[PDB]
Amino acid sequence: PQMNYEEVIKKYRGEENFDHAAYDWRLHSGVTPVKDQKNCGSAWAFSSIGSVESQYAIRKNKLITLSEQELVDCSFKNYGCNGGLINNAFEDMIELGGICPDGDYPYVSDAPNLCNIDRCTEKYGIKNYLSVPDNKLKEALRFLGPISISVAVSDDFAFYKEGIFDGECGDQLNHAVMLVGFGMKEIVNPLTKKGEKHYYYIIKNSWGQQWGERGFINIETDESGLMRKCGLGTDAFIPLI
Ligand SMILES: O=C(/C=C/c1ccc2c(c1)OCO2)c1cccc([N+](=O)[O-])c1
Repeated sequence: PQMNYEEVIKKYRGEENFDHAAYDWRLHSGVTPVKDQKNCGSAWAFSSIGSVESQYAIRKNKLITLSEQELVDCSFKNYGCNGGLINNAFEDMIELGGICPDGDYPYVSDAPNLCNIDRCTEKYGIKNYLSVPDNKLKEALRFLGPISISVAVSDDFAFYKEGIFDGECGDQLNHAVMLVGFGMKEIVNPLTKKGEKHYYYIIKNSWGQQWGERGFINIETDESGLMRKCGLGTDAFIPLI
């Protein structure tokens, strides 16, 4: 079973209020390096692993890079390079008794590979995972950390280079990414000649560092963070170590 969000957020937030404007885990030792999935539909493994890596960095100040390949090979609830679910991934991490660091189990993508849970002496596990309600993404980011989220990607998304992306959404939820924070940029309109506050979510994508902004993409949101473009965060899970 998963955990109750309201019971967990009471524990990590308390009564403490926060700034809805800008916050980014990359600046507070909460975001591990950007990785790549070449010719493989294993985003589900990159998105969930990365969230675990983040929790070790946040809760234990332990930078550990874990094996997506072990998840691709050994996650039996999911279909490696054919697609999977973030929650099933977390269920299988618990069942497997954790994952080997990617130093002991490297990523070989679509290349055929067999599952071997004994590639290392010490595995890195999780206690459980939590489902984040679509209206509490900004609060969950701020007090719990980076979230494994689903998103609907369009071909325009693959052509993203910099700034904030909007209005080019996929037909269905096809990709798994990590929500690493939120921000705001005040921009004076060239027409009205008046200043406007432009809020955005900061997302970590597993398409290498050559993609977008150092492997990251900023997506338009509002001050509240209720605005979820391309169904971002429809599926929102955060592991707890
Ligand atoms: O795994 C993918 C490829 C992503 C990708 C990699 C490099 C790129 C790119 C997209 O655009 C430019 O360079 C990918 C993602 C979503 C859907 C499908 N699919 O055809 O079923 C493949």
